Amino acid sequence: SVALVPHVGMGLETATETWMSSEGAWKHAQRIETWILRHPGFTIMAAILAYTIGTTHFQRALIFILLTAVAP
Amino acid sequence: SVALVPHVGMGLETATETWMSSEGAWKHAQRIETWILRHPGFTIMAAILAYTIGTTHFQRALIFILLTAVAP
Amino acid sequence: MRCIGISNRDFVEGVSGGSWVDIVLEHGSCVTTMAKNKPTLDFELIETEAKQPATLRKYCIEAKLTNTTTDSRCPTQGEPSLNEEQDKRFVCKHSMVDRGWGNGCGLFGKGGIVTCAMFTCKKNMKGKVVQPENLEYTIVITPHSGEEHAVGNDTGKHGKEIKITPQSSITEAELTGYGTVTMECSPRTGLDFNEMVLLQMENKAWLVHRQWFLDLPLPWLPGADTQGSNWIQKETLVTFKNPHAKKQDVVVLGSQEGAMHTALTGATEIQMSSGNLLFTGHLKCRLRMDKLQLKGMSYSMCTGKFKVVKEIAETQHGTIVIRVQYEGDGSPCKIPFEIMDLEKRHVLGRLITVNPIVTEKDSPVNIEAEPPFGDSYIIIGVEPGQLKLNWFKKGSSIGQMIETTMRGAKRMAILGDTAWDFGSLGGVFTSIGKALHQVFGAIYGAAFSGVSWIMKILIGVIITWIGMNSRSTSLSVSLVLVGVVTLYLGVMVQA
Amino acid sequence: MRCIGISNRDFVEGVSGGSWVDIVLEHGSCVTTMAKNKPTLDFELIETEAKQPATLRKYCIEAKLTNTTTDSRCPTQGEPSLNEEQDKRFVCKHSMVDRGWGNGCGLFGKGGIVTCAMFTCKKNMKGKVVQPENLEYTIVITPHSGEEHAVGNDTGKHGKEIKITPQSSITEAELTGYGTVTMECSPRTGLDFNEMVLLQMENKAWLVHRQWFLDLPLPWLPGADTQGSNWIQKETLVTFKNPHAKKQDVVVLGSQEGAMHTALTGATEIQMSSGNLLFTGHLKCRLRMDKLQLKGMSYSMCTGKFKVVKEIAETQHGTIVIRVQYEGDGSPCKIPFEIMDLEKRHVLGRLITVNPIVTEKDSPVNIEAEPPFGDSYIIIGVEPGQLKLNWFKKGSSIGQMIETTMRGAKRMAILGDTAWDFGSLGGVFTSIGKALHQVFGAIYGAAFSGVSWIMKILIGVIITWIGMNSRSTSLSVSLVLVGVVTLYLGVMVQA
Ligand SMILES: *[C@@H]1O[C@H](CO)[C@@H](O[C@@H]2O[C@H](CO)[C@@H](O)[C@H](O)[C@H]2NC(C)=O)[C@H](O)[C@H]1NC(C)=O
Ligand SMILES: *[C@@H]1O[C@H](CO)[C@@H](O[C@@H]2O[C@H](CO)[C@@H](O)[C@H](O)[C@H]2NC(C)=O)[C@H](O)[C@H]1NC(C)=O
Ligand SMILES: *[C@@H]1O[C@H](CO)[C@@H](O)[C@H](O)[C@H]1NC(C)=O
Ligand SMILES: *[C@@H]1O[C@H](CO)[C@@H](O)[C@H](O)[C@H]1NC(C)=O
Repeated sequence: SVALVPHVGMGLETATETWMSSEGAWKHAQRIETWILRHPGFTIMAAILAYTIGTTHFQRALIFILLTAVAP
Repeated sequence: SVALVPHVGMGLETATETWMSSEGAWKHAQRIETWILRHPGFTIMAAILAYTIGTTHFQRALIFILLTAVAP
Repeated sequence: MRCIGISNRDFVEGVSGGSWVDIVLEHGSCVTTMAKNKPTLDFELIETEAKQPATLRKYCIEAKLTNTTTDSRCPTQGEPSLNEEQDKRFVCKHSMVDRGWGNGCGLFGKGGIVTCAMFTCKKNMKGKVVQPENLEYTIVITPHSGEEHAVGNDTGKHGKEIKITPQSSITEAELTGYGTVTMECSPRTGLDFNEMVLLQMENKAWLVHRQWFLDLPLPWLPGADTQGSNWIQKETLVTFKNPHAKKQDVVVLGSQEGAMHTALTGATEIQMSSGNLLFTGHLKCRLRMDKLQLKGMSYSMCTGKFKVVKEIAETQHGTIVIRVQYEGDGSPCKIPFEIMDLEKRHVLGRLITVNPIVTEKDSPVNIEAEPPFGDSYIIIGVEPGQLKLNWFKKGSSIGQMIETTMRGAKRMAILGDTAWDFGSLGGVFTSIGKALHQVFGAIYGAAFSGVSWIMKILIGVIITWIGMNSRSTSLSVSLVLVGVVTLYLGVMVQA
Repeated sequence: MRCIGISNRDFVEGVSGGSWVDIVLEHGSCVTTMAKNKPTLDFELIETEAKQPATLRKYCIEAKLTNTTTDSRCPTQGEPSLNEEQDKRFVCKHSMVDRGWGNGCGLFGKGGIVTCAMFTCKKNMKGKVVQPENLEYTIVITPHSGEEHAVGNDTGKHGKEIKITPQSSITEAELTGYGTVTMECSPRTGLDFNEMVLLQMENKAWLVHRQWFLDLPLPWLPGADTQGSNWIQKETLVTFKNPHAKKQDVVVLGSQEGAMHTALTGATEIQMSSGNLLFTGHLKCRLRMDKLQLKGMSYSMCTGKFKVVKEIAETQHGTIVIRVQYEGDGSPCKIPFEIMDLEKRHVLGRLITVNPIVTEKDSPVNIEAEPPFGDSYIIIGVEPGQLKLNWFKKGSSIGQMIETTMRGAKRMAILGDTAWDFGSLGGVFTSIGKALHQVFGAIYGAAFSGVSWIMKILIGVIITWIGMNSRSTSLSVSLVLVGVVTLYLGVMVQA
């Protein structure tokens, strides 16, 4: 709600700082981290399904990083 | 904040309905949709990078659905 | 009683190994048990109180700023500073404005300037924990026989309410006329507190996972507030926006009520107002039989005149609960009851009340049977066979074995481990069954926890595939691994 | 003036094609322009007002429920209903409770029951749109010469403030003693409203993309509230929780203030309080020269006694702004000024103020030069050469061509299209340059909009790779496509 689908890259970027300097921008990733750190269990899982699904090294790397960020 | 990392699957599932019947559960996807619908531009992009990155059909399908949900 | 028509439900035909009944109950559940003797019982636990907890943390959600001042010092010579930063009761920020020559400063180029505000919180919420010692569950069990009290009288007095706290162990239940049922609750492995975090909130509350509760952003306090306001953070809220260059000031960033709510979207509701009695729990225990005899078994199986008062319902394949009303032949006595097969005697109807017994030549009792699948006859009363009521169900054998397969499966994939505690007695099966699902459960299926249900099933699929088009035997295990277990939890879960 | 020491900045040496200067200005920017004549100018626009807008929508964020009633009807025979549902001013929900036989109902099994509440909103926020007609920009341009007013006097009177509304087109700027600078603002292609949604909020506001504004959840109103409360929705907030089976009631789900804020995290701040003057804008226009003559060019290049009053700063490679203080030889006249090379005359210092001119035998004027890279001498004053001030910069040629490459590149990848409007006059280059980046920009790079910056660069990478290990020529184009453009926008963007 006023929690998600937060007017971000709609497209009115303007030379002068917006509403959340960069705190918001950085924060986001900052929290996946907190999370992933929390349940290595899933990091584990993910990377695995990775290792097998795909094959093209880069492939793996890719779906991996995703799955990670996919689950908030 | 009290916007994200919302006590979900911590693990106290209990025979009796929780705090958001299912409205929340369904809602989530309901909004990616609203979004993807909004900017087919990205659906476009995604699926493409897809078509090329990977190759193993299922592969494609996979990183695609992801990228989609990856970008809120 | 106390269960007739409650959706959630379940029976347990069997006493086994001398009184060893193994049951699990969770509020909207009421477990009912039958035996080759003993007036079967309807078990339902309700009020599960907690007492003497402690406030562990205290996030606030309606911050408000005041007194706000701001100093600047000029290009290089001085990361600006002032008194206010001293009273940690404030908030501050060292930033760079372009203090230029004309600005009325030094030798332009760029400089420092900090902003500071005294930070008062306006309505925090407060967490709370409860030592399992002081987790008083209330268990209300009861007979049948029926009466004016009837079904789900709830608000009355039948079976009494034997309250039990792990601050004790086994409790006797003095049941009028019958004897004393003995229960061995294991209130110490049910909900599993001090893993749980009781959390009030502007007047409403939520039981919530300890971790998450010690991470959700916001400005927090400690446990011993009592005039403190030295809120570790504030940085979570209040923000001083710095447009393009100059100025640079602070702002509240508004309340957080609803936000909070929406965030908290997985915890169960609860209470806090009225000595916080957190429902939703689910404890298990050994229901110990014996010394639990049925009432009649003495006075004749009396014959006479009797009408009925209501037809028959059936929520849950077989709940034939019939109202009758004896008369004439007086004095409180038994009742001739059979669930026979259309005319040609060959009776085959499960009895659940194990003989009623009239008692007031008025008292319109009510029996409770589980008639067979097709059509059935409830012949109630001898002599001129005074009454035979034809009925018919739909106990369609197979439709049964299935809805059970599931409903049961459910009770499994909700409680986990203890699911097996529903099967009174071990012997390799239920005993080792638990022993395995115990760890194989707490592991994989339960070691990839915290992911939203959606993602959950997503992994189900990606895995069923990484399985399905496998390569020699191992797949079957891979599939199953996928199928049910996950794929299913998902298509289910999300309480 | 008005710019000396403002970080954001930029010059434009060139009048071209007879007065054709092409400039773009955005609040914290002030564009300064020089010519082979004409007292170069410092352009800075500020207050950009809007007037007579309209309230298009009105989401509320502090909902509150009252009067709440609830009816039930019983198994099958009647999807329950009552009067209250009539007054859409309420909220309702048809749900299934297990109304059983004892419940004091019908023939148990399951049944219907609805909940309803009169829904009063408590503090909405209200959007708002502004027809571009009524978008009064204020442009404040000014000379130099200096004085007590000095640099960035801001709060005074110099160059005046020529206000311009597209409710007109070109505006004359009567500049004291100099003449009349003529500007052709294109306030109709700058910010691009009626694409934008002005949005107040409990007293603070945000300019925000129309779409998003017509999607954010919440209970909304229309435009013509005036005692209405027939809030389309309410379903966004208020929720009636139904625990396990029975009961089933409604709740507020709390305010939304801060939530709102946090959600709105991409829009720029603004105003609403004080005739909503939305800064942050950035309009372009043709600055039209001619009829803009320098002051002196008449009175002698006077000689005499003169001290100085301040050393010299330099924010932005070359901003040598020096304070002097003539005396003795009286009567308001010129000033001998050179930026010569250490002793051995071969002068080579860019002048920015184009000759000062004393005026009060007191008036400590101040010049503004751009000394070369190494060490430079500012010889100011003839006769006994009364004064030569040795200085030295760091105008390190290459360090220059680079910081420009970027800073410029930036002004490009912020404004887009109109970036080219910074280069006065076309001729294939800047003219067609725009013509191309115009569409190639509005397309790809601008047709995959709305994705958070993070994801943005992520695609940069995945693409640089799908590129990099390409296959014959096409890659180079693929790489570039990646590099800069995206990869860069990302490493930049997020205003
Ligand atoms: C619940 O139990 C109460 C307790 O008996 C029942 O209430 C009685 O109702 C009769 C009928 O009028 C009264 O004459 C009694 O005085 C009531 N008892 C008292 C003193 O409360 C009630 O009918 C039962 N209802 C159910 C099935 O929940
Ligand atoms: C801004 O402009 C004002 C306008 O002149 C300057 O203020 C003057 O300061 C002198 C110094 O004491 C006074 O004697 C004048 O009376 C002031 N003018 C009035 C009437 O306001 C001010 O110094 C300038 N400051 C800057 C650089 O912003
Ligand atoms: C806070 O600032 C206000 C300024 O209006 C002042 O009146 C008040 O006394 C201050 N509080 C204290 C005691 O610091
Ligand atoms: C709302 O319900 C309350 C019940 O306390 C009642 O007093 C009030 O008049 C009701 N409002 C109206 C006019 O519907």
